Parts: sequence; structure tokens; C-alpha cells
Amino acid sequence: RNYGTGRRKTSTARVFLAKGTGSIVVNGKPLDEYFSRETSRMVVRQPLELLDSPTAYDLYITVKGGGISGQAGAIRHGITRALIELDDTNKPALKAAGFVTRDSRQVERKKLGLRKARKRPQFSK
Amino acid sequence: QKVHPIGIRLGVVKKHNANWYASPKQYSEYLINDIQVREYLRKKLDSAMISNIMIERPTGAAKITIATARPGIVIGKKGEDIERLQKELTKMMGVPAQVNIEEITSPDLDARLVADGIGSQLERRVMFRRAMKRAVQNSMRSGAKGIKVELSGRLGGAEIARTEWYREGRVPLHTLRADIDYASVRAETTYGTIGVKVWIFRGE
Amino acid sequence: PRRRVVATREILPDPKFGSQTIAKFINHVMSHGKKSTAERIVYGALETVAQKRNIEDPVAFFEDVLENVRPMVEVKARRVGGATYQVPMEVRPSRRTALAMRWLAEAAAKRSEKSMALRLAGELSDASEGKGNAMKKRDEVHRMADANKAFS
Amino acid sequence: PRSLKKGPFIDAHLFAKVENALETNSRKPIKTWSRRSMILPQMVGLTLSVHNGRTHVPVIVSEQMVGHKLGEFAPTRTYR
Amino acid sequence: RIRIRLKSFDHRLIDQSAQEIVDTAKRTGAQVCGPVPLPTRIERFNVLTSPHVNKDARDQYEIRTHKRMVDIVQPTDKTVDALMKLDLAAGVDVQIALG
Amino acid sequence: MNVTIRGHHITVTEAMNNAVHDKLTKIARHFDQIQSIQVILSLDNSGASDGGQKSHKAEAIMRVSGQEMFVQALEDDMYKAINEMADKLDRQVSKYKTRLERNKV
Amino acid sequence: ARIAGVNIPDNKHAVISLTYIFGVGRTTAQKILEAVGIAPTTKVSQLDDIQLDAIRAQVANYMTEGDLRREVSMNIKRLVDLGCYRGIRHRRNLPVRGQNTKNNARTRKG
Amino acid sequence: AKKSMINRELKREKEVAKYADKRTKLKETISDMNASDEVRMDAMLELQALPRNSSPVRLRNRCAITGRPHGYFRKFGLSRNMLRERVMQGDVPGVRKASW
RNA sequence: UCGAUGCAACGCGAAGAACCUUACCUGGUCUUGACAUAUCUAGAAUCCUGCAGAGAUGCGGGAGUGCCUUCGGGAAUUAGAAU
RNA sequence: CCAGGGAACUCUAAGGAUACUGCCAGUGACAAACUGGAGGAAGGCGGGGACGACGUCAAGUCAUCAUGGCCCUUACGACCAGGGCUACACACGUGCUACAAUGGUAGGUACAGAGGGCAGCUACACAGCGAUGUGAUGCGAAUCUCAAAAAGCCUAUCGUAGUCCGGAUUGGAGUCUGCAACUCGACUCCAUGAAGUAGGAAUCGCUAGUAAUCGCGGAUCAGAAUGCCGCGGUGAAU
Repeated sequence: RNYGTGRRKTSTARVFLAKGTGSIVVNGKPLDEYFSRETSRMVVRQPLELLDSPTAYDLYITVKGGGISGQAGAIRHGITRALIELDDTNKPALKAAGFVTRDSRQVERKKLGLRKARKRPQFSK
Repeated sequence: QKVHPIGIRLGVVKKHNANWYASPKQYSEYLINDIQVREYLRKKLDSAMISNIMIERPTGAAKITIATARPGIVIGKKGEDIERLQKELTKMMGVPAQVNIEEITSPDLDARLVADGIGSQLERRVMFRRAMKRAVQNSMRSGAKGIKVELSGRLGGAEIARTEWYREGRVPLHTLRADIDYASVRAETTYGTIGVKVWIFRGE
Repeated sequence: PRRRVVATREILPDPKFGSQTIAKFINHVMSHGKKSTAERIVYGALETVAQKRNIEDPVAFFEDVLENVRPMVEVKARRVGGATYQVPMEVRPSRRTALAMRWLAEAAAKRSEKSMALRLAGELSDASEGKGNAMKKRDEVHRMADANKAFS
Repeated sequence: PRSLKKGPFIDAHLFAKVENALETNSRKPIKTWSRRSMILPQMVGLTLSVHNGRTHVPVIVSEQMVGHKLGEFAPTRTYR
Repeated sequence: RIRIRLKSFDHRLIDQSAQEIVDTAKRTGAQVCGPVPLPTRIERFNVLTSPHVNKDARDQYEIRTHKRMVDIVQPTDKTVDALMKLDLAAGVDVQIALG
Repeated sequence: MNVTIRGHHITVTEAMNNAVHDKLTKIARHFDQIQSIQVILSLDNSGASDGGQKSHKAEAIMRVSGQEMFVQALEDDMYKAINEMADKLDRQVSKYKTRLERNKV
Repeated sequence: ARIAGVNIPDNKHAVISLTYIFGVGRTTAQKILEAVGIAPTTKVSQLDDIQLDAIRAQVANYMTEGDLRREVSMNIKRLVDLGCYRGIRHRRNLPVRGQNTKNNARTRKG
Repeated sequence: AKKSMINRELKREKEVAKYADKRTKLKETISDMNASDEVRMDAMLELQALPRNSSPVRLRNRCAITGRPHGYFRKFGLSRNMLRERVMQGDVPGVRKASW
């Protein structure tokens, strides 16, 4: 029952880890049924398969907020935190891939006199 | 070019001079009547030396706190001039509001009183740099860690206007925890308007 | 930027072949941030060439064509005494792959096939044997690089 | 244009003028500044003087003018 | 179960008023479920600072509206007879549902 | 090559248009690489504390391939402002043209 | 085939080809095809002459290019000879529905 | 703004206040589906016959101090020009500078 | 209508012109005046009306007689008498 | 909020902890400092914003406001109706929408943040092709609602055509707001279907959650955003 919280952009995934078969329940639905994008499909399994144990734990994941790849990143971070909660010696191998560092990147606010965060209105010369 | 010293410090080391809560419909009425109170009372108490006034209000009544350096002239003999203004304050405001007078222990540390004294001398045709130096000397001896006074306009009556400032001490404007009093008044001279800005820095 | 060597970002390998080279090509094809879209065109073209040539390793085949495409010598614009003569230098390894990928994408962008997947598949097939606009542009670069061959 | 349930908009003063002109069938123009008023079948035939902003322009209400506002037949900008 | 909802613009005055309201009940022999902070209303304004031109010259203002709310578990008479005497106004609005 | 002649706070007359066009075509005779010209004729003050002497303004923003040179001239009379502006613009055209021609050697 | 005096394309679907009659768009084509029996996905070439006549009779209820062109021209002519504001814009070839006649009036001016 | 415009707004709002209730009852009468057709048409005619300034659409709210018709904010009742001065002086409670 | 005029004017004032806003134009109107104080003549203000007019306005009819001090009368109020 | 009524977790919003070149290895004048490494969520200014020195441009604003002087006082003041600021041989500056197949259309199926709601938002039902209309409900809101996020994913079709692209213009019929939609409103429906097939010289923005693209809010506001100010989704190349 090792639980970890992961966050990314705007999503916040709460994942529960138990030693089991490998049943991943993403917000009440299976991983492949919940994630229609294969890019977001890899990210969830990335930490589990990094240390060669994909079909070794039952995962109860509840994502909330964020998009479809932000949620995958949040789930990956939460699984990473739960895995290091289970074992501290997991961290040395699971840190070299950057799975435990929270990604602090966020939508930069629209600044005034600008079209976007950085985009500037044009002026012909 | 320069932000307002109190406005940029309102939430860090300072405090608003209005402390009432109003629903979005009530905010307009409260703020408009509050501004009207401020203007009327500042025109009425021109002779006295009144600094910042805090018009804070509970539900119903209000508690208007005026800080001054002339409590005798403000209050009147046995409270005969404070109550005469009390009746008008209630007559134009809402539910009867209690006005209480506080005392400024050091009138040379209040940026508003110094600025208004400079303005009065300028309107009475005192030499402008004489007034600047007098104010800087008084405030810097009255314990202030720094003063800066700025005069802008047709100084002495010159056709070409100019800005003359005088600093003594620190007055670190770009530091937020500076406790910098600021005031900007105008002297109505026979050749136009002189802008009198005063910054007084007194700690952390 | 007249400053330090700012570190390059970490690319994430694509899910199917798990290759950073295919991920980089997917980024090259992708426009407007439609990574899933570009994934689908890249995968369709790679599967089409794999089926047509009956080759088990599409990633190995793609690596072969990429290495066959990327140039070896480029020409730059030098300046000595207000003069502009082109100097042939050796392309840096990081720039080699990017130049090859960009040439492949921009050559497949102007094919007559219906879908971009078909156009990319045709361009990949041509480049594997040494034909197409990608090889034409690379040989036109080598033509300049060898027709100068005098300014160091 | 206008909700059908609300009916046509006729200005009260011009309505009174045209109603009191219909009982006489008089031909002198009805000088009005109300150019937003609906042209009704009752007012077919006679002539109004619709203000164009500067002066009044006569408008002899023909059959194919009901369905139109008064100001449509009084151009405001004069461009040569 | 009386319910007090506190609204203000200051995030310290509201906390201290809520603490006083909690303290009277917690010290007059009663139980209180703590002041949960309900979402603030943050409303922003774009006041361009020049009198005439330079629309890019702006001042961005904001007026936060903080809201707290406290429930008592059981309203003992000695605890409840204090709220109408706990006159804390002039900065914080207090609404007592008394339901 | 474009020629725009706008007037701020003054009514540009046919004589002003001719007095700017004749000098513009004179500079464009020796320099044939001009992209655009924009001349603003203004009346920037009333000379309330100096009695004119800078009451009228004539400014020229010209754009060439790879550069943009702006000149201005204040004067009591608009025609003299135009002539002084034109002379500054001609001198700057000559300066740029000779630098570009001497960059080849 | 040939409906309403025009030879609509027969290599495309019926609901798309029927839009080639001046006076029939896509919603009207859908309504026409649902009026009798025809699925919109069927090509004109596969349409039988019995349902050709069915569709031809169905189109007659809609004011098509024979009557429609004359009706539109008459509607414009009414305003033009009326002299109203819209008529004036019609005879002067300027936008009539309150659009910019200062910079963007090109699909009108030429 | 001009004193004439300030007083013109005042007298334009006076009629709105005077005919506020009559307009409410009349609008309910015209919108009632149980009312007779001629009744609702006559009520609509009376609405159109009411004085022009009585409608709250001719009202243009402006700054309380300066009477500025532009840059108005409903929450404060002030134009942008006076609102900025008051906010920077601190006279507007709760309002401060924004940065996020 | 006016202002903004190289970068640093030109989706800028204007965070929003059908009327209003509105500053411009045509026409119809008023002159201490739409708004403040000096004043003395009547009246609680205020509400509902009729006609004429595009409306601004003009000419007429009904209900009400405030409040505190009380026979000097006063915070407001409608139409001027003039500087 | 939901792990097992619970007081765990997410979240909300007040007070704090952390980060300091603190430690290690080097280079460096026995220095400041620099380069790399460990631990850590974050490493050296962690990302972003507010904060704009003395002065410059007689820069802008007397039309927010105030103000010296000058000028008009049956008028340059004031009230009202109608028109006008929306005109068009034209040029220029900012944008939006496209020119398509990395796409159009029709079916399903997901994933947000932020903000607004009595000067209102509307569950739901019925009528309507629709804009909307009638009845009625919950909500001064973490309660009810705006509101469905769109790009995305699956299937079918279109098969390179001025077209099943594009959606200007115009004709007809309507809905709302408003005393009033002619000048001169926004939306809805039917019909038409314009230029446009990637744009000369020249020229602009952007170094990372950025550019690009996709939707959603607000201020002003009775109605009237392709502007402005914001919000998140996908997300590069160098």
C-alpha cells in the first residue's frame, strides 16, 4: 500500500502500489483504455520497466487536472515516488533517468503589451 | 517614471487608510462616499495640519481616524469644533460616524505636513531653495534617517520651468521594507503651480 | 550567443521502436505541436517501406538511409577584408543528422503521392538507394564544397 | 430587423399625423423627422417629407414601399 | 449548529477574526470544527497609467476576497451567548446562518 | 521606391507636395537603391516662449535595403524646414552610398 | 445525369452532385434525397431512371436556377427602380449590408 | 467632463428613477401571455409613448469625481485616471498591485 | 469632432459612436442660465392630468399643507428681481 | 476529498522549512571567482512578475483632473430632434480567416485551468432545422450555473479538384437587445459561392513549457470583439 503523489503541469496523480500481477487502474479504467496516445502510454510504464519489473505490482492511479501527456507525466512521477517509498535503494537507479525530479515547467503567463508570454506584435520596417 | 512609494508598499510594510469590506454592489457606493468624505474634510481642515486620515468603517457606523499636529484647533474648546464637523460628517455620510483625533508626535517626520509647509511658504512668496533647505534641515535633525524634497515648476516665476531636488540621508526608494513616507502637494503661486514632493525615510 | 555552451534538451524516445533518432525525426515532421499526428505519419511511412522492402528492422533501415544521406563537408560564409568567399569546413556530427532529417522532410514535402505518409515512404525508399531530392540537395552541397576546395 | 411578435414600430406623432391625413386624403406633404417609423399599408399613396439630417426630402409612398423604414428613401450622405 | 462565514480583503485580519471566533467557543466549553479556508475570489484590473496614450503602459491591480467558515459541534447556551457580544466588524463581514 | 508625404497639425498644400517631391527625386537620381520615403510635415509647437524659430518641423524616415536613416529639421518656416531636411537626407544618402561603395575594395 | 436542365457530375455522391444546381445547397440536397428514398452516399451513376425521375420531380418544389435567377434579379431590380438606399448601393456597386466602404470592399469594387 | 454633461446625466437618471416602477409593471404586462392581445399592444404603445430619457439605455455611467465617460469600472465607480491615483494613495481598500 | 505622428503615432485615448455617449453638422429654442453663494416675495416638497409640437418647451385644471421651534421663524423646495 | 462514515490522500488557504557556493575535487594572486560532482523537488540569478537611477527627447497629455495668461458672455455658454464620427478612385499600419489530405465532413469516445453569475447564471420539460420562446428549478455561490473545452483518439467518406477547400458578397425568411436595428447591431436558417492554389523587393517575432497551434473566460457592456487583459491543452527546431 505504498502511495505516492506525482505532479506535472496541472495534473496531480495519486498512485497506490501493491505487490501483485500488474493490473494498472488509471482513474477506474485500464491504462490502454484511458490513454489513447501511445506517447502517454509509455510514460506510465517507464519507471516500472526501467528497473525490470513491469508485471510485479498492482497500481491504483487517480489522476485529476491537466491534459493527456501532463497526466501521464504526473502518473510517472507518482509511481516513482511510490517506488522509492517501497525501497530506498530504488532511488539511486531511478534518479539517473530524472523520474523523481518534479518538472516545475509551467505555462508562462501572458504579459502585458505582448500577444503571448514572449510573442511581440510586429512592426514593419 | 517612478511608482508611488506607498502604493508599491501597501501590502509589504504598510497599511491602507481604508479598512471596510463591501459587496461588489456596495463597493462603488462606499468608495464614492469615502472619497467625498476625504475631499470635503481635507478642504475643511486646510488651516489645521492634518496628515493621513484612515476612514475605516464597520457595518452601519464608521470610525474616521484623523491624525494631526493641531489637536486643539481641530477639536475646539471642550469638543465644540469636533462635534460641529461630526454633524456634517453624519449628514453627508451614512449612519452616524465617530471621528477620533490622533496626535503626530514629530510633525517633521510626516511627509504630508512638511510638504504642505513648503507649499504654504511658496504661496507666501518665500525663496524656493530657502524653503527646501529649511525643510531638509528640520527633518534631518528631527531623527529622520533621510529626506528628499523636490520642487517642480516656474520656481520664482521663471518662464522656463525646472525641477530642483534636495536629498540628505538614505531614502532608499527601491527597497520595499523602507518605511518611506511620501507626499505630493501643490503650491498655488501667482505664476502657476509648484509641485512639492517629499520623501522621508525612517527605518525598516 | 556570445556566452556559454547552453545544454541541449533531452529527447524522449518514440514508443514503437524506442529510438531517439525516430523521435527526432518525428519532431522534425511535427508542426503546430501535433506530435501524435507526426507519429502517425512517420509510423505509416516506416511501415510502408518495411512492408514493401520486406525488411524486419525499420529502425535499422532508417539508420542506414540517414547515414547515407547526411553530408560530410559543407560551405560557410567567411569574411576577410570585406570579402565573401565560401570556406569548405567539416559539418559537426550533431548538425549532420539534423541537416539530413530536414532534407528528408523537405524533400518528401514536395512529392506527388496522396498522403504525407506515402510521400515520406517514397522519399525514404529513394534515399536508401541514393536517389530523390534529398540526395540531389546533398550532392549539390558537396558540389559547392568540392568546387571551392581552395579556401582551407 | 424586429421581432414579429412585437409588430411594426410606428412613431406615435407620425401615426397621428397620417391617421388624420387619411380621413381627408390630402396631398400636402407630412413633414416628419421620424425616419425610423414603419411604412404601413394605411399610408400608401400620400406624401411625407422625411428629414435627411439637413433638409426634408419628399417621399410619395407607393405600393412597393410597405415593408421598409421611412429613412430608406432619404439618403443622408451626399457623395458625387 | 450555528455557522459563521467570514469575508474580508485582508488575509491576516480574517485569520485573526476567525481565531477569536474559534477561541470564544473553544474557551466557553464547546467543540468547534476548525476554520476551513474557502477559495478566494481574486479579481484583477488593467488600469492604463498614462492620461492619453501608451496602452502598453498599464497598472495591474488585484483585490482579493478571502473567506473562512467555522461550524460549532454543539451550541451550548454559555458558548452561544457570546457571539452577538463579540463585536468584530470594520474589516471583516460575519454571516451567522444559525441553522 | 515609395514616397509618402503626411502632414501633422498642418494642411499640406500642392506647393508643399512639389517642394518635397522635387528634392526627393533629386536624391533618388543619385541613389537608385532607396526602398521607401516617409516625410511628415508638422507644426510641433506655437513658439509661446521663444517666438517660433522651431515652430514647424519636417522629418524624413527613409528605408534602404538593410538600413533605415531618419532626419529631422525644426525651423520657423516650413519651406526652410523642408530644405534643411532635404539637405540632411541628401548628405546621409551620400554617406551611406560611399560607405557601401568603399566596402568592396 | 441531367436535373433541372444542367448536367450534374455523376462520378460523385448524389448529395454532393445535387449542389451543382443553382438553388440547391447541401441541406437542400439532403432533404431532397431523404424525401424519396435515396441514400446520400450513392453515386449519380448508379441511380436508376425511376429514381432519376423521382429526384427530378422532387427538385421542382424548390425554386431553382430557372425561377431563382429571375426572382433574385427581380428582387434587386425592385430596389434599383425604387431608389431606396439598398437600391442605390446596388446601382453603384458598393456594399449594402453595412460593411466597410473605406478599405475592405474589394469583393464588390473589383 | 463638462458641468453641462454632468447635470445632463443627473437629469437623465432622474427620469429613470421616476419611471422605474411603471416600466417594471408595464414590461410584465406586455410579456404576460395571459393578457389580451389588444391589452399588451396598448401597453406597448404606452411604453413607446413614455418620455425618451426614462429608458435606462440612454444612461452612460461615468466617473463620480471627473465625469469621465470612458475607462469606467463598475466595482469602484471611478474612471481609470482617478482610480489609479486613489489606489496608489491606498484609499481603495483591499486593492493593491498585481504580480503573479 | 478632437487628440496621438521615426523607433517610442497608426486594434493608440476609445475597457466597446443606432439614440445617449458626442465634443461635429442642419434646424428648432433659453439667457444669472443645466450647475454654486449673496437676496426678498408665496408655497411642504411631491404626485396625477389635458391639449400643441419632432422634442426642447408653451398654455391650462385637481389632491396634499411638511417637521422642529411656535408667532423672528430654520437644514430642502418650485416659478424671478437684479447686480 | 474517498485509502480503509472516515480525518488517510488530493484540494483549498494562512503560518513556516529548504538553497546558503552549505559539502567534495580541481583551476585561480595563499583572493574574488570559475569548472565539474554528490545529496536534494529545486544549484549557483531555480522559472516568471512588480520594482524603471541622474538625466534625454521644449517627447505626450490644458480633452480625465488641477492650473498662469489670453479669449467668448441673447454666446465659443445651454436644451432638444434628425444626421455624422460607419463616407470611398486610393495608400499605409496592425490583425483575423483561408488557399487544404499533417486536411474538409458525419458518427461516436476522452483529458483542463482560470474567471463570471440579482445591472444575473440558469438544472429540467415542452415548441422550434436553428438563433431562441414559454413554464419551472437551484444558486449571492468549493453548494446551483455559465459549460459543452477544442486540438486529440476510432470508423466511414472525400482522392488533388478552385474541389465535399475556402466562406467574401448578395437575395429571401427570422430571433433577441433596446423608445427605436434605414443610415448603422449581433446572431439563426435557406440560397449564391468571390478572390485565394502559399505570395516581388523588402521586412518581423521567438532561446523552453518558449515559438507554433487549440480551445475557454473577463473588463467595457441593454445589445455590439477578429481588439485588449487573462487561462489552461498539445508542444518543437536551433
